[PDB]
Amino acid sequence: MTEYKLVVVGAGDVGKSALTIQLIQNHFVDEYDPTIEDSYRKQVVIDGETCLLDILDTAGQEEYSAMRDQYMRTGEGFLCVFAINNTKSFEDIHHYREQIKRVKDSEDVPMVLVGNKCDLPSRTVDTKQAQDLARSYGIPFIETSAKTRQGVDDAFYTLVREIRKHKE
Amino acid sequence: MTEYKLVVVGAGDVGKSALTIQLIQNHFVDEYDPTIEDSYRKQVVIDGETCLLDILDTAGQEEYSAMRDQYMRTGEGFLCVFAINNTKSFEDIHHYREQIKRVKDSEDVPMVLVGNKCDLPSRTVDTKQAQDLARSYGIPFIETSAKTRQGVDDAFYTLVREIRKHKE
Amino acid sequence: QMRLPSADVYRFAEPDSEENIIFEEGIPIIKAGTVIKLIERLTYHMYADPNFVRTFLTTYRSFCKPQELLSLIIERFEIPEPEPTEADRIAIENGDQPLSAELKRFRKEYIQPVQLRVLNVCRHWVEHHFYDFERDAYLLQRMEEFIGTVRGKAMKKWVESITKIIQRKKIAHNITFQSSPPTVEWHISRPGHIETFDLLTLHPIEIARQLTLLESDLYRAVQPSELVGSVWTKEDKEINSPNLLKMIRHTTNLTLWFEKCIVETENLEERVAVVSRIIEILQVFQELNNFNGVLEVVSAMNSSPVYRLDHTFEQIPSRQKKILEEAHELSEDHYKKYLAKLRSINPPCVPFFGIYLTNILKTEEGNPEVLKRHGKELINFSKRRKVAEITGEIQQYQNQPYCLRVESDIKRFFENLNPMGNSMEKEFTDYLFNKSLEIEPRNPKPLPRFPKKYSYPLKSPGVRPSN
Ligand SMILES: Nc1nc2c(ncn2[C@@H]2O[C@H](COP(=O)(O)OP(=O)(O)NP(=O)(O)O)[C@@H](O)[C@H]2O)c(=O)[nH]1
Ligand SMILES: [Mg+2]
Repeated sequence: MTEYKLVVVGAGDVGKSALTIQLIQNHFVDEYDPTIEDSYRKQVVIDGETCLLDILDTAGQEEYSAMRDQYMRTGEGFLCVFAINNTKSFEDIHHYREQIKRVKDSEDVPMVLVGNKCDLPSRTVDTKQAQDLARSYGIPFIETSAKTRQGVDDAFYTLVREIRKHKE
Repeated sequence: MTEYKLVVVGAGDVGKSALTIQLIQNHFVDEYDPTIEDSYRKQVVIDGETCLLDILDTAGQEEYSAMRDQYMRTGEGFLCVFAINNTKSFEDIHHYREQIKRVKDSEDVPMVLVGNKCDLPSRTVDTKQAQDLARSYGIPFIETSAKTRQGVDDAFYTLVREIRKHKE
Repeated sequence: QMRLPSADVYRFAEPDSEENIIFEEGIPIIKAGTVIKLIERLTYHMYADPNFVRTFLTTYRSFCKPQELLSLIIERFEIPEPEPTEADRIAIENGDQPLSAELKRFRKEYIQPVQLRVLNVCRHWVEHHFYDFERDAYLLQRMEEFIGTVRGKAMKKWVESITKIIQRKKIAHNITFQSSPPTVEWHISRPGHIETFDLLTLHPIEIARQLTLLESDLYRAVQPSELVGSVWTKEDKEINSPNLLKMIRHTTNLTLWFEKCIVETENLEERVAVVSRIIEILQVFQELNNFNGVLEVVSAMNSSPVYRLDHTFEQIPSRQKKILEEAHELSEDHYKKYLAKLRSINPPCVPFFGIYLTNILKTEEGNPEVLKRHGKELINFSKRRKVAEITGEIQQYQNQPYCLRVESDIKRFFENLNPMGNSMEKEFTDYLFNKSLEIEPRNPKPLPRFPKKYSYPLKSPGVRPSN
């Protein structure tokens, strides 16, 4: 099995852990507890070729987990997550991308923008706005919700496609 | 290069996994990896002729009692291992021989009674009794010690010789 | 680099050398080390190795008592500040407010990461491997004494998390599917009539779907605490490993049930219809990736009572003999063709513990407990990293559940299977073989005709679902 070292980055309280557990264990966690480092391992078939995702779950609390540069060294592809009901986390994506490029020392790192928390009726971020940000970076954009398991299976699968295109 | 299929047969408390290991770990005990192919396959010279041993040791699966018939079918020769400490394991050899007989469906099956953990004291089974049992069956008897690797090579080589004799 | 505190006041500051820790030849993989070093690498500050937290906490009870580990975690968490330099002292000596150029770096690169990973180990320890605290009620008290000690607005959210987990674990997972479960498929036997259930009355698919849910549930309950010490073979098998032994004993029941159905059908035309029904079930096990069921039907057709039935296997259609030869090849050559199937599928799975039990047990016997290098006894962490790769390969299959509907009536019929009846293991195995010598006697004795047993028709509905 070819191994993909996915890394999940994002602001605090956006659903990185709920989105990663939803992919791994197919069950949604509602209790919110900050995560320093979690590593999950999943085996899937993506486009017919069996791969093993090694989904490292990072911490979102600024100044409360300053080891961010340690995770980005080991990852292959990143999954910038923001909560659409949370405006503040959306602008933060730019800082994450900048922090990713400096660590990887490249401008073509495989990334996916993911907009979590779709089922919540409030929408402080518009889909058209996020795609415009996603268009400038060139990374794709996926619209996901952890409770209804929408797009969470496509969000991580898309990032594997991005790493596969980048690797050759 | 003929490849002889050997099967180690016994109870779960007679230490047969140690017997297979001591056959393979002839040089050093620094490292051992059961997954790789080199762990159960060993190329050895017996009576001036080179040959290969593919040992089916299924330690730990003693509770999968219904799958014993499937395992013993694969091999061509069998070791029946009983601990000298455990007098109970001595009366259990009869059932293992009977099962081997009705799996291979032949009255004469290449087999070698083996007495394991011979070096430790409290020898509840005497050598004379085991020699008498082996004479009753018509199969060789070997005393091996799992710790000091005394006689392990004798056991596997005598089994190979019995396999050769039954062929002719 | 940076001036770590003096090794006299802080044990873990002692520098790496060949007498402490051995690295395997970008994260370094440690081959061995003294206990002090393993907890140093467990909560190392430079890199994040979240496998190590899982590899260490699974297998550490061989080399470190649970009480002793927590004393090392306290000693790791309480990091003393390094002694100030002369210029920093001059501000401190005169009362001047010191700039603290090096201490400012120290608290951001050493204390902040190391103190944060210690709580990561503490919350990982409590959440997953909680059986340590239940057994030792004194350990939980020292755990809660440590949590209260943690102070600061930073790391005040995390001690809320550990405390929330402890109170949750002391008093003791809804699944969402993208797809609806396929509808239950029925046959001669009608829903709600438990008395008419049997091998031929039930639909071949729904026998295979309920066995897969039944076997998946037993597979997902097996925790690594029942495998790591090679404990299931010790004399405390029923106390240490109740979950694992319930799955092994279920696999044995089905294999004997499949044997019992085949040899107890006296009439050849009926028996061939049964053996074909079982192979249709073995075909659904391959669709559902239920490799435990595949090796409990293959193990029934390779058993001595059923292998010799050469008359009843000649009448099977060659399509279904191709399935059995394909399914039996998985177990050939030390499971080489099955191991390659287990690593190339989209998992919902029920793997086979046959090969994880014989790898965990031979990895623990073969490798030495300690490594002696330069005359000092280092704990062989390579032995306990290989073991935790196997108990970590079990778990990557336990996560994903099945999208199948649980039928309570059938699932109760398979939990309450007693192929042995009141008999014992050796008597039954003889009873099956002798009944196999009765229905197809060994040559040259004639094959006697036998009456038909089942009243209902024997036409198999087929592995294809109705949709
Ligand atoms: N309604 C709704 N709630 C969600 C969704 N995704 C996450 N949540 C909730 O929002 C909170 C975020 O939880 P979590 O996944 O742990 O976020 P996090 O990114 O891990 N926080 P941190 O980065 O500090 O570890 C939880 O209460 C979770 O239940 C979603 O799609 N819908
Ligand atoms: Mg998290």
